[PDB]
Amino acid sequence: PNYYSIEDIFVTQEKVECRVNTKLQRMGFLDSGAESDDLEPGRTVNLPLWYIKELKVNNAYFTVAVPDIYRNVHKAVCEAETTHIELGRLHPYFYEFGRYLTPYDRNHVIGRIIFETLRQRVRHLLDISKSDGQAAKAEHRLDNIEAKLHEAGVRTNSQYIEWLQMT
Amino acid sequence: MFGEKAFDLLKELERSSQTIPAFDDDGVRQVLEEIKAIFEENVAQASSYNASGDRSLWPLLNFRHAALQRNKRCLLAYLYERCRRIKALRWEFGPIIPGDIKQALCEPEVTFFNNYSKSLAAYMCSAGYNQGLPIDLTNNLRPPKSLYIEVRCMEDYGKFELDDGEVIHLKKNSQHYLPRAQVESLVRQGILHHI
Amino acid sequence: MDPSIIEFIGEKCMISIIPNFSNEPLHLIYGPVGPFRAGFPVFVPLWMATHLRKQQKCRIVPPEWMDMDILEEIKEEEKRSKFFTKMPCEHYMVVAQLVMSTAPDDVPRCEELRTVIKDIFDIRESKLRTSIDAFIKGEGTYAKLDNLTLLEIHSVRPILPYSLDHIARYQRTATASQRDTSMLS
Amino acid sequence: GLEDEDDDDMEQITAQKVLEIIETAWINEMCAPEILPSQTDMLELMVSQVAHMEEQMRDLDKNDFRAVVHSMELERVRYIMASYLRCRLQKIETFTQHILNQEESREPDDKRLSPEETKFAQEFASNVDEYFHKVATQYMPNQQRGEAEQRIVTPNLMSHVFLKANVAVPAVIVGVDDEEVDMAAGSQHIIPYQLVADLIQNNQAQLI
Repeated sequence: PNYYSIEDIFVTQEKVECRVNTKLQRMGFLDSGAESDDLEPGRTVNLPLWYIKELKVNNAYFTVAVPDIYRNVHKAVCEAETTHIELGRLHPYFYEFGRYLTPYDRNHVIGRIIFETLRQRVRHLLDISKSDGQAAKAEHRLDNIEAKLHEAGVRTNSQYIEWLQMT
Repeated sequence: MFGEKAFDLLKELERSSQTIPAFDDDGVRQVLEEIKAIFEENVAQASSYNASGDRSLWPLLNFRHAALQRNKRCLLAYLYERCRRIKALRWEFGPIIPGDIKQALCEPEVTFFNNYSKSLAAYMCSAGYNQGLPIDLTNNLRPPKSLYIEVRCMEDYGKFELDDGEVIHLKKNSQHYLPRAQVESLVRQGILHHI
Repeated sequence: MDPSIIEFIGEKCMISIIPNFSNEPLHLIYGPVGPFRAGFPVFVPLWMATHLRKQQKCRIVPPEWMDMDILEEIKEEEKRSKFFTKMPCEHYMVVAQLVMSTAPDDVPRCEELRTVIKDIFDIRESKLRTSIDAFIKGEGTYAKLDNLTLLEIHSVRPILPYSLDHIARYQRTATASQRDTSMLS
Repeated sequence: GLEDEDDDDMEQITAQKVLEIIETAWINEMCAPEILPSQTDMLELMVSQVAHMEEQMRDLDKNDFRAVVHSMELERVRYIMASYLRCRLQKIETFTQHILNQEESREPDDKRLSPEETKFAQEFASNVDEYFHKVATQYMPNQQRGEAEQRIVTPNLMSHVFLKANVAVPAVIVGVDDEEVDMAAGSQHIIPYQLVADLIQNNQAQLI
């Protein structure tokens, strides 16, 4: 049951820094037992996505909640640096997070940033048009959605070569 | 590992590319000990007055849900790609030359192997002719040429050539009384890139 | 998208050639085939002169766009062809390869010829990179084919679109959905 | 009654012509997101035409020249047919989920889908369930038990494909949701696919 993928469940997992407005109870997978069916209004928490995927963006059991990469400052200067914002692997996938997370902001900015980032791939792979040589070239500034088309375009050229004569 | 092992589960096929020795039924036993390890808890609170209907369970439903999601659909892949590879090599040959082993059948794949072979058989019957000519599609691409001679090969194993010969010794130098319908199965599953 | 799938498309095209037989051990096929007489041209597809010349059966001649001056003026027109240019048979990149394999046993000037076809191929391709260098705001209702040929476009096909869906989903959702003041996904 | 039709009728349809009569309707499914209309005339067409040309060889079943050529063309044909059916096999083998639902919307005639495909598909979905048999079937799904509600495979209809012009070289403005303003005859202004499952069922336009 998903927008399916071999990456079918890199989907509902990204952990957060979620705060608290009100009380909580019985944290379960945290250090919790028969110890706290009560906690404070105001505590930062790391949390998965699955149970909170369906927990009431309007309601406040939990609160305004972002990760810090996902905080707007670098993301803002990267809609001004939507030209060479460099990635690596500290945030390997950076492309469809908002493709869930956008409405939980309460500030209405996320998607514009992201779309601009990938309009840059509408400009980027101008340079990517060939497989020139041996094994590997540039294989760590990559989300694993660009990995797919990257390999794919490589293959396209790879077999275009065998076309190029009897080869 | 918390829902990741399929990377290990299709790693059964790690060497089995086209230099394949054989195959097995990995990665089911302890992992489907889960499915009955857990329903207890997932239905522990079942219609209970243990909370008399409030917000509290609302993850736990989902805990079950995602556990199952991962389980079932991992499994979907675990048979699906197996169908895929076997189907490929079975496009290199009919069920004349069956699987390398026929021992990596995870039991319900009785249903699955046979089902796929015979769904396709039905579709075959429709195809080819209205009565159905299972019609040669991916092997024995000789244009009108000889009927009865043997040839040279490149060291096959599996030994599945039953067809019409006493013993043709389906390997390199499978060179015996070979008719045409004897030699009717294998083209690229690893033999005759070279006569 | 392949090297031969398009020859099921491209290689079925025809020229007219000369054989050295008349009608063969068989006369003729119930078909569009012409009567077979040596010493005279005959119209055939080009999946057979392949079969025939190397069967040591025939000679052969090309089309006329396989020349110099046409392939010296098409290029300079194509220079400022802001969009596209003259299209002699529209898949001449596959005919020419299956031509220039064998026939250059007796074809004339099979080298400067190759030079130009490469010279035109590369440029038209490279143009077909920079079309991308204006695509803004999800313009998936505006594009170019007008004198395109096909052997260039399949070199792109799987790359962009299997991305472009979720790429411009953010804006293709716009003329297909609704939200409050901000842009939707 | 009114004779002289492109089918097997009172006129000669060339092997080349019988190529023409469905070549495009094969190429469409190559480049496409979902299932297209079924066709069934081929199954009697091919087998008829092919058998006649076969026996035409079969008299002169020794030759080197033209027996051979006829065989070659025959092989080209079978490549095309197997390819069409490979793709449709693939798509429904994937799309066993809600393909059934449009079919229970109408159960179309030879237009949409074909019956043997239906036998194939329900056989398969039974197999998947009776395979899941040996997984968790003391505790098979307690609600979402049979062919399920969120289990979907091929719904998506916006795989943005290339369209071929063939009509009025002005903007012959016709069935599509988007702004197909600036239509033409030899051109293209590319778009999604959902919006045109119309012209190609009209065959006004074509794919590339």
